[PDB]
Amino acid sequence: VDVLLGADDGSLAFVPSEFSVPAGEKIVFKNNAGFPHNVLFDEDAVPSGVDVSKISMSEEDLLNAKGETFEVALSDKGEYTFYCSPHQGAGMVGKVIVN
Ligand SMILES: [Cu+2]
Repeated sequence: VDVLLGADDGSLAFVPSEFSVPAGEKIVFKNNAGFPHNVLFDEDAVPSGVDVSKISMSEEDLLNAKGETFEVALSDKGEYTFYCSPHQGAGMVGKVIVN
């Protein structure tokens, strides 16, 4: 499934902000507008047994150009919160439900 980083109108949103995916489907975060963005998972809001380090960009690593991607596949079922490091305080956070 593709998730845009930044709305076309410059909003600091993942698009979609919430969605479900079957376990193991590739999620393609696609840099879109209103850079820089990156994608990390919140160690306090993922299913028990998930290691966010394996599924998160390094916080120091930013996507500054349209069409860069960050790709991840989530095998454990449950709710995960992801966020953009530079924009976390501006509400650029999302939820994926893996089913
Ligand atoms: Cu961002």
